[PDB]
Amino acid sequence: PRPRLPWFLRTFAVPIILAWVAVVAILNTVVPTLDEVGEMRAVSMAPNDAPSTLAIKRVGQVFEEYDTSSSVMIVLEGEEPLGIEAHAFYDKMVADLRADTEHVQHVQDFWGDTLTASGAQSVDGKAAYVQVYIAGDQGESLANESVEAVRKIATERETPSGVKAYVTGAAATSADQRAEGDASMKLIEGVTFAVITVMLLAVYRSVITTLIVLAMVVLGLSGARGIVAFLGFYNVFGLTTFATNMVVTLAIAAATDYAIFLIGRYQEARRAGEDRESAYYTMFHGTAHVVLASGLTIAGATLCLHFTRLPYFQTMGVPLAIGMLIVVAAALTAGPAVISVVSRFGKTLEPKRFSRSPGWHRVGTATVRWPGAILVCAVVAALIGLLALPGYYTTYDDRRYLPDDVPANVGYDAAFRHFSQAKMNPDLMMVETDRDLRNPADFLVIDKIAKALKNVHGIAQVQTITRPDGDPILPPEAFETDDFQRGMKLFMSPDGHAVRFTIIHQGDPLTEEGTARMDELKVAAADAIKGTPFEGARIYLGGSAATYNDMQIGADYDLIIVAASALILIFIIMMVLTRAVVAAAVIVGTVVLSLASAFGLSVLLWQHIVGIPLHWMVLPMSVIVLLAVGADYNLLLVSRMKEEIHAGIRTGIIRAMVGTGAVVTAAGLVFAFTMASMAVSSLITIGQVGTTIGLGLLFDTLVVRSLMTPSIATLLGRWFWWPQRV
Repeated sequence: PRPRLPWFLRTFAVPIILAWVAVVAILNTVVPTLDEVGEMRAVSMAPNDAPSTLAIKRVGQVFEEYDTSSSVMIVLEGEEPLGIEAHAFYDKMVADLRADTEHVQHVQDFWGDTLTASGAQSVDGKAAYVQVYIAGDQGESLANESVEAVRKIATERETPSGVKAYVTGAAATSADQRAEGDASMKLIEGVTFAVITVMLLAVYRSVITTLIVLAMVVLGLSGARGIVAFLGFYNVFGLTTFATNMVVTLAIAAATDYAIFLIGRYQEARRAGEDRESAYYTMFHGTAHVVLASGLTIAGATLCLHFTRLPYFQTMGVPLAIGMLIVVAAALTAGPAVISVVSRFGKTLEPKRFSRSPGWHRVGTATVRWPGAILVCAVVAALIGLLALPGYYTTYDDRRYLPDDVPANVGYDAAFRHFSQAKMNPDLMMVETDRDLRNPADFLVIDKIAKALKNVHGIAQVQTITRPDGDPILPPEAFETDDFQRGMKLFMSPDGHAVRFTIIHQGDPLTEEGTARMDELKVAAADAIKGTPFEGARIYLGGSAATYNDMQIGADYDLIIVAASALILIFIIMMVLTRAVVAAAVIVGTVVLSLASAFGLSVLLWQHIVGIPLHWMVLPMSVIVLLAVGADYNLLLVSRMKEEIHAGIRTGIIRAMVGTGAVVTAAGLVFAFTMASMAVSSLITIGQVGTTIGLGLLFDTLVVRSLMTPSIATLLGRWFWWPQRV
């Protein structure tokens, strides 16, 4: 009277294993490697409706210069002040850049014209910079290719002695970030596998069992990689560095956890005295639903990213869910098949300890005897991490999160050695009318607008037609001058319908004060256009500061939406499986409390020890994984409690603690260490995400699963399983 599903998985184990291996091999061989697919299918990091991107694109369209939103700055640095040779080299480089229309779309030559030459040259005179609008939006593969082409054009040429060109900028930073993440993914995988091997040898103390678990992990990881790369290659969805790295790490960790659960339950059945066939059937009956529910929870939590606004999270959503589904399918079908096939030979999967752990029994007895005090202590420990909130802050520049030898970092270092960050991050503001503004009164009004913008606090320079370098030059004889005509061509649209101001903020515009300055600039422009024929003009404001403001707004909204959706979906899944509202609520609440400790530990590790503030993407990525895995562990505990409750509530809790003590502890340690192994990446954002998830899962395994959940269960008693009667 064996159930049909485990019987089928056991009788046809060899065909199932062969089919899984063949499918995974086909997926990997037919389509290129995941790194190449991610490079080809990289997506822009800014939403198409972002105000900054729209403003920059509108400026490009109006002036008939470009249709992109990505600009890289080429900085010429010299050991001696630049002169005739440097100018000739710069002119040749500009001509070559303009020749390559495939990648370069516009070159804002300001050092060339004597009208704005002083603006583009450093105070010491040993350096200069030129902005280049390149094809493709920041982040996508076309932008990376354009950055590489610009860098090749600038560096690979005959340069004057002591003069070097560096291609810095936000687009270059994103390209180098993607390159570093893709490069470090291999090292992440290697270190993760080494850590997993060490942990498995420690847990099982058997080389054969470790090899079996490693084989299952390799199968699951390879399947997830193959399907993700296959779908990405055929343009089903976009991919990012974070998406690929998290797919790989989560696949490895989830496969290892599922294998640990199955093998631990099988070995517990063996220790109970059941034969190998009966042990396998007991293992399946006791862990198949738990593994399926845990995988569905992880997949749904990851899929919740798909309903965000920022392109990175949204593009990360679907691939993670698909990969988790593949890992679960492999674990529930190839898992038991491998276990049966292996256990049919010698003393392979038979346990070596053949003894119980008095520590877990003692912990269970203590938790049952004194639930209130243990619960209070666990809650206090979880909420201690809230102390990191007052000191918590984030930065948006990615220079800190990349290695110094990175070309973008070298360019930024040279620029900051010779220029200020405000100049390297100018803010563009276009005022567009439906008439021609090439009349002296309109120029007076434009100068008034520029003065209004300068009056705003933290506004260092306002370059425009009336202020080519920020210093004002108005008879028509001024118009008759050729330099004024060139300035009009540079700062006004070909038809004269629009005028663009370049605003350099005092200090650093990439701050909260910078956002306030942006808002005040919009207000000042609106005030200036009042009462003038410019009243109907539309105002667009783009740049690095506006882009980072949009990123901040999107990050906040995405964090809120992701947290809410993940909580609701996980609660629904746990309610469906456990058939108890109170149990699911307890699981979700305990993991939510663990989240605060996770955040506190991560902030303490990175801000106050390493010295690098958490990236603006770490928390939304880490929240879903922490919630899913903590819910899975509490689900294991609750499921075993439901199985053992027939002997009594407290006796059932103690038996659940004993049975699922070592297995879930080993699984949690393995998952936490696999996540923490991402810290080896050169990209520091991925390391922060991995360390945050690892710390959170360590706290959940040590405190939440062991103490908080059993204490809450004991205190609730019969009400823990409401509404179903016990």
